[PDB]
Amino acid sequence: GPAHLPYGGIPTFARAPLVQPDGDWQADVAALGVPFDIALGFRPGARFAPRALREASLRSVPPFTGLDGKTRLQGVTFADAGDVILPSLEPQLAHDRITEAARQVRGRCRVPVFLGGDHSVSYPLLRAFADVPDLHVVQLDAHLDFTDTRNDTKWSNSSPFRRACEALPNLVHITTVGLRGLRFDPEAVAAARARGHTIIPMDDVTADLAGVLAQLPRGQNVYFSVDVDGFDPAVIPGTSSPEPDGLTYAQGMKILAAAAANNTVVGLDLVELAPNLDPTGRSELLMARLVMETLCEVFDHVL
Amino acid sequence: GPAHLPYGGIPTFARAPLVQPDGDWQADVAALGVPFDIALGFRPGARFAPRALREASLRSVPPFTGLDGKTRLQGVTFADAGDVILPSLEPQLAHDRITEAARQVRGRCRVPVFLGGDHSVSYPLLRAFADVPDLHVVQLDAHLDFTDTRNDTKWSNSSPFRRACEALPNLVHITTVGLRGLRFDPEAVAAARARGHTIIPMDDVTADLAGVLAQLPRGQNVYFSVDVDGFDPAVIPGTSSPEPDGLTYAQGMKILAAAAANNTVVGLDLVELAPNLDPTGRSELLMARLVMETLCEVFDHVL
Amino acid sequence: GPAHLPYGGIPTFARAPLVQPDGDWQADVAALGVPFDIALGFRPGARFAPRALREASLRSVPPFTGLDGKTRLQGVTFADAGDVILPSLEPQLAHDRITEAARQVRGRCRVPVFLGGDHSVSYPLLRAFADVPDLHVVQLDAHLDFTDTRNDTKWSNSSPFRRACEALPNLVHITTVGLRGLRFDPEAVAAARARGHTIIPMDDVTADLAGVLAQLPRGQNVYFSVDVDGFDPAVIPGTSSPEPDGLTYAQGMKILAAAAANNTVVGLDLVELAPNLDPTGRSELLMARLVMETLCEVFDHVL
Amino acid sequence: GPAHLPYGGIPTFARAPLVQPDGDWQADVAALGVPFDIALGFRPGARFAPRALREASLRSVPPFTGLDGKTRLQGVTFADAGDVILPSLEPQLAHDRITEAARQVRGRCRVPVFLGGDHSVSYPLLRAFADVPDLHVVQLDAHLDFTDTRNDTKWSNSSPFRRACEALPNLVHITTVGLRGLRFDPEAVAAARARGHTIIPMDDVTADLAGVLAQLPRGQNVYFSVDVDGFDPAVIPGTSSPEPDGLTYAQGMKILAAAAANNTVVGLDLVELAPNLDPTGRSELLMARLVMETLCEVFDHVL
Amino acid sequence: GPAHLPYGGIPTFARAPLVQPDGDWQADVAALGVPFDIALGFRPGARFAPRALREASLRSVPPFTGLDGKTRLQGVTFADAGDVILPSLEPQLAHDRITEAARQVRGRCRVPVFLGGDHSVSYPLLRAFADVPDLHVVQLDAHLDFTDTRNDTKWSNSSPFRRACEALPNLVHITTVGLRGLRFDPEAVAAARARGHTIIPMDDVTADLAGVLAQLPRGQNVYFSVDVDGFDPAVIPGTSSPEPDGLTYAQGMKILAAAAANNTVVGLDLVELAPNLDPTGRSELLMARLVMETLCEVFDHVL
Amino acid sequence: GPAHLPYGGIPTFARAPLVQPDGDWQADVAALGVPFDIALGFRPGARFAPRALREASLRSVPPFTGLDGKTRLQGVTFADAGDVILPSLEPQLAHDRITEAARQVRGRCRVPVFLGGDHSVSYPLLRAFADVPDLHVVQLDAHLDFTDTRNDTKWSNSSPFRRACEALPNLVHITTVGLRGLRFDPEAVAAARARGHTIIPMDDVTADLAGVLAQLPRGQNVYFSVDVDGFDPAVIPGTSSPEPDGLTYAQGMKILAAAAANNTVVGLDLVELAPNLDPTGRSELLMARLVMETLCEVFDHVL
Ligand SMILES: [Mn+2]
Ligand SMILES: [Mn+2]
Ligand SMILES: [Mn+2]
Ligand SMILES: [Mn+2]
Ligand SMILES: [Mn+2]
Ligand SMILES: [Mn+2]
Ligand SMILES: [Mn+2]
Ligand SMILES: [Mn+2]
Ligand SMILES: [Mn+2]
Ligand SMILES: [Mn+2]
Ligand SMILES: [Mn+2]
Ligand SMILES: [Mn+2]
Repeated sequence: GPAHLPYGGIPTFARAPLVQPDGDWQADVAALGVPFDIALGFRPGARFAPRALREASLRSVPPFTGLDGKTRLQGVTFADAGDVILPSLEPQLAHDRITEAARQVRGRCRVPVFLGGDHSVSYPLLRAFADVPDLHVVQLDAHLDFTDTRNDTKWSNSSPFRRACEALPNLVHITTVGLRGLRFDPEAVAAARARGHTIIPMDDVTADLAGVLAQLPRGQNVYFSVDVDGFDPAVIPGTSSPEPDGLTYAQGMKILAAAAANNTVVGLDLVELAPNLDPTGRSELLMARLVMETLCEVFDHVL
Repeated sequence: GPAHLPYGGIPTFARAPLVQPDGDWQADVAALGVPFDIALGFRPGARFAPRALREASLRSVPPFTGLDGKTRLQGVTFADAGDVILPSLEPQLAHDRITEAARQVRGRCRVPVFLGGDHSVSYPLLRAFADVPDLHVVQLDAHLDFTDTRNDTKWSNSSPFRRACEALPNLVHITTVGLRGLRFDPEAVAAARARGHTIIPMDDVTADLAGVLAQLPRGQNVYFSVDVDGFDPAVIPGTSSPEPDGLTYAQGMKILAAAAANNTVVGLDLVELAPNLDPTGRSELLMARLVMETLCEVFDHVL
Repeated sequence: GPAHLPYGGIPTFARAPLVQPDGDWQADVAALGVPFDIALGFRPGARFAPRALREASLRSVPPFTGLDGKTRLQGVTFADAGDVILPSLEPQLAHDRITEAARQVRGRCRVPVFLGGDHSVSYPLLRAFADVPDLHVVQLDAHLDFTDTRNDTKWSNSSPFRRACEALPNLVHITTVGLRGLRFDPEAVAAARARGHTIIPMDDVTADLAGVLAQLPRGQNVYFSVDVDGFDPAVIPGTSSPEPDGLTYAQGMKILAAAAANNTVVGLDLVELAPNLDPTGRSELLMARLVMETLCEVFDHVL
Repeated sequence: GPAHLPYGGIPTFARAPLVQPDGDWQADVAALGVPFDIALGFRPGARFAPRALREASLRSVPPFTGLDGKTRLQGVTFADAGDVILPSLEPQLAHDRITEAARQVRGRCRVPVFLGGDHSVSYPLLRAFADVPDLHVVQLDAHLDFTDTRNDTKWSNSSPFRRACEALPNLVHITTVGLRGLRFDPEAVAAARARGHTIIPMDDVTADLAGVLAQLPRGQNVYFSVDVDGFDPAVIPGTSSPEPDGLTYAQGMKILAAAAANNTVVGLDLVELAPNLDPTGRSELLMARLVMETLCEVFDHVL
Repeated sequence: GPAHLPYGGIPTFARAPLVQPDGDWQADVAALGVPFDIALGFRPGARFAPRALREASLRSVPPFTGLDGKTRLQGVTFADAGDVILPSLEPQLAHDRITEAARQVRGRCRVPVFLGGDHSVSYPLLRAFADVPDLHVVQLDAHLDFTDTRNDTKWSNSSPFRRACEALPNLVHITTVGLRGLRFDPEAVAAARARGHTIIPMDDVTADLAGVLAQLPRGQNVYFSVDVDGFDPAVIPGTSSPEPDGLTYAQGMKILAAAAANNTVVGLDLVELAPNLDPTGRSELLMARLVMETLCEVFDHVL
Repeated sequence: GPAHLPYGGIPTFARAPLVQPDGDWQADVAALGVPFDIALGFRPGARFAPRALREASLRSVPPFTGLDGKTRLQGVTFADAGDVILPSLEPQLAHDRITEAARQVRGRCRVPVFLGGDHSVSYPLLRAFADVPDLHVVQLDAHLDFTDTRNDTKWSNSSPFRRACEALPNLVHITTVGLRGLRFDPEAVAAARARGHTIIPMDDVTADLAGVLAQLPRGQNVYFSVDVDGFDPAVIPGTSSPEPDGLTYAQGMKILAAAAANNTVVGLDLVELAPNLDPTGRSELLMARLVMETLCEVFDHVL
């Protein structure tokens, strides 16, 4: 039967069938959107990312046969659980709904994909992984986001991992790659190091990418958290707070690919994408491809 | 329970359930998108209209309780049959697929709603109504679109009604409102008048709206065709070929409301919306509402 | 001496001197910004409105000598009290800071001008007018915004006046002009009416403007709340939720001028402007002028 | 044979042949661009107007057969003399080249069309009409532009007609229609009235259009100067300094149409268009049409 | 004498004199535009590329004297034959129109430059080179475009070279550089390899550029086909289907320079530029320079 | 107490207090804007750079505590002297206005930061340093800008350093880094080499950055002139005339940091930024950070 072109059809992630978080379904991969962006401190727009990512994903429908002739994502079923129904304001309630939906989706698929949304969504998302022993997080980001309080709130996008670690004793380690910028929260940096978290500045990646990959976890349960601002603004300009000299698509993917080949990937979130800030549309196209390519790697090497 | 905000959830028309054109379903209203825009002669973009209209319709989910406290479209069911699976190029094939999908959708609902796409789609769309006795078309448009041949083709968006008439002996009358501009195809104008069509220049709408409403069909089977460029460019700038001094949203709606109150409406199409040409987004927001409001009027006078 | 062009100098409202809300100063008019937009339910951007309005106001620096040769606002002093320092999230805290800043600014000027920010800011702003006997509000808006709860919160931009009335027993009446749209909260409309509020649909403005002006308050203490979406989207497209067929600039100005001529104006807010949604920049340019022209009218008939 | 679509071919005004200002040629209508915008005091962009107007004119290639079957501009020949070769800065030099080019094109056609450029170009342009006895100017503008000095210069866009009158004793009268705004130069207004110029505020057009048309010249030599900001910003947003409540396209055309039919038109300029400020592209499309329609009126009443 | 600034004058490629494809002229270089984009399967806009490239080329008017003092293209004459007059739809007719214009232009210049247009134009363009013995094509592209059928058509932008080869036995080899992405048509890859085509993935360019250059043809008749999406989207975002990690301008230019210095260049096309997808305008500016710089390289080694 | 988010408050550079150039104040660093862009020869917009840079700097408010926990700019005071009041046109008067304001600011701070404005402003800015012995200029630029005459004027942005050298014999040397492009003014290049200026093409930076840094001055009075187009267009697209393959943010900064470490920095200007040409906003965000980071470097090596 004929297939739709990218501009045709209802935009669901990877053109997957639509389902309800608490519905009677099962799939290898399931996507869930979290259109929440009221926690960021600069330019809004990430609330539109889930829809933009779904639309851009229509250019990356699995499976994929590479130039080398190998096919990946063969026999991997997909489902789109829609978006968490968010209230207006009421961050605490939003968090609870996000965690609940994440729990349900996680219990019906092998690898859940969460589409943000500003980075604060990673906190309630991680709460749905409390039963994962020695849970590790591999985070691509220009920022650490391990802050306690910022602008009189505990729920900003600058505090998701700090909030997660205090709510999840099983979250034993975080590896953050791509840090750069003129300013860092000293209390957050100290608190992270105090917990043994691995901080890898973008300088480390540029100097020796092989060494960075060597610093990644091995044989661990890993949750991926990809903040699009970890990538260079020239590559992905569509984000609220860009920082120059970031990861190339290739570098970020190489890192994800490496971790995926040596660990049990329990989930992934893609946050801070701001479609409205990139009229060329390349930001959502490249990031949608990033998610799909990461899944390729995950299923091409899973235990 | 909780309801999605406009920016949340998968965008299906009016948040209706997704169905297959020839699937086992039935509803009062069914939407079908036709993301086809390679027939226009100027600025492309209408291929993205169905999707933009679905997204915009999330701000107009039925039913509607107005300022007067009365509700419209209460109990009226909706379905979104997706988009016609179009080929690349191959206009003839695209036409056949459009007619077939339109037929199947028509037989499963009371009022089908077609989202273009450039105006050329009205031709294959109308072929699905070849069985309607004394079929009348009420067309809102700045242009006549009754041209025989243009730029060496019979399938341009300037010929849909000419192609429709020579193919449908049951299409006995066309009422076109909003015509304006410096250039008009003399052959098309003569041909239209010769077939007994009613041509109402925008000047006449401005001079006396009440008079124009009296020129509309009465007690006939009517198919609505709304070219967004019939509306003033200041109101709806998102379109390929705008013409100054057009219909206000109110005037166009008054015409549709009047016609819907005195005839049996068999279908409606909304064509030529170009989301990419209006960065303010008002064009799609207003046209999604126009479709929903027209439906309110149609179901208010159902016999 | 030489004067800056609109593109030169630091942007302060009406190019007025910068002051602190609780500083030692006095002026006839004082502007205060509230860059808060996390309570709206659709498209963000109003957090940038205060800044855009300041930049745009440089095109409207007082006093003004009209075509007739007369001068308005001669000798009327201005001050820009900057913006309320808002936290991230924490709506209740934001509300408290807004009310405190408003009180301070009110106590140091004759007419305070508040630049939003989504419409939810009108609630904390009004709390600063608790000592105004029989306070009346003249509201220009496409929406009523008198809803109790919406999307599980009491602080959305759809509830500012409901929250205001319950917090301020002195707020005895609201006149809302410009209402239109397919959907209204029946409870909100009925409650407003049951409280004696005056609802004037845009249809009435169109049908008989004189009749509308006749419904405006007389000899009352009036606070002006101008929601830019009250204006037609063709005129002011830069707003989150546009509704077709709205107020022209002239009509809205006639309404404000009429009220300013017969009442004691205690303050004015300009909300819901979304600069990011109008790349032509006409929305902020026209709205900044509206504020300045409104002040011209106010000071022309002050007692 | 086959004709180019609007997006095809080299963009020359009305798709007329290209020629040199001082070349060997003759034509009824000749276009000359003046990409000069360093004299305006706000937002740049008019330097690109000539090009945008040329591109937009491809939508309006003469002749035109209206809905009445009657054809206009039949037999009228067109030519495009390109643009004046302007230096960087050096306004005095730019003016001299503008006048010289204007003189050369004037002597080679019946009706020259000048594409600005900011309004200051009207001055050196008018200097080319020194030999026209009792020259009258019909100016559509939101501003008077009869200022002596502004921001320490005599050459701004606010002084073209002031400069033109003091350099051309044959320029006996000016009728300005569409004036509006909060500020007017009292010295400029007084100076204009002193010379007996006619000032028609936009309110007069709104209150009584017939009274306006009755004030236009009859049987005079007329030069048309159309500042696009005379039109409502909702209709033509692409301009540096928009002012609310202006001329609708139809109103502006009615004025130009009346003057065109009752006088000997010796020239016309279209200034202040800023394509970069209207991403919908409707500003250039509508203004290119205005020029062509004005020409239809001019040659439709030739003696 | 005085010369136009980039925003001045009629935009012709390299500001060259305008000529007709079948006119009496002869130049070393001749540009021909093909504003055709209905064959691509995603985002349209390439029909505007020829015009955008012409305008952008005004920034690179030959000849060019570098920092070293050496001048290039000195004495090399240019001509702009306008654009192929295309019909609406009717791809077959369009193909014929294109081949004919290409034949005419090829016979009047030494090196013809074709401006696309989506990549499907390369096929009818190549048909004009049937008499070139052992024709080789050096293709810069992220995609292979050697597909047989896609979305039910043989004429999409994914099939130009497949169509060219089956119609031109003299087209004995293709070298494609820059390939990348998750998906490749296995049937197309196998068909290209069976014909002995050289496939050079972007990976090899990044791994060893020297080696890639050593793989380029030598002493052959070469036709250059530059798909802008061969370049990294960060550099050239203006294109329908971008793929991350592509050629820098420098790398792509180094490839073209090497091939131009060791072969007899018979022509070149520049396709898939989408000006509407890059509001910064760098895409057209850099791609116009690419054509001019490639020409510098070409004529520096002409025998 | 609480601090403003980036979108909050009046936008002054580094959120520093506003002062008058000749007022009674003193600060370590002082900013002065020069909103002048009528001298460039292509795309306008730089007149808005000073405002965009100030707004963007709110994301880089000092002091800065880095990842290492060390703090820079601690105790270093800032001030914003506003903008030079410029006339319309009248370049010579503007030049004088600029030089005087610059001198006044210089006498009240240690390191002045000048925000352009097209590159021509560097000339009048440098005249303010006529009292500095053996003044050296380190210029980051894609162009040499040492041209005598261009487009019949001596004041274009292509002549600033040429104008400065002939007016300031104390300016004994200029080191330009990042030069690239197809065209260079042989006259300008010769005049520069004659005076012994050091010319470093971008190729040199790419080939051996360490070698470039060894060519920078030591123990000299240095003025930094940073033209944003010296950076790669992919990184900083917001500029009038971009050139492919330029400096990465890191490279440009490495050069600035090296010169600041062993030289007495007397000032710095940031020119040619065009906010209107980069809708993603990254251009102003990155260049504002560049200015701030450069100051960190400067005050880290004060004698
Ligand atoms: Mn983050
Ligand atoms: Mn981040
Ligand atoms: Mn139409
Ligand atoms: Mn139509
Ligand atoms: Mn409101
Ligand atoms: Mn509202
Ligand atoms: Mn004017
Ligand atoms: Mn004007
Ligand atoms: Mn390609
Ligand atoms: Mn290709
Ligand atoms: Mn420069
Ligand atoms: Mn430069």
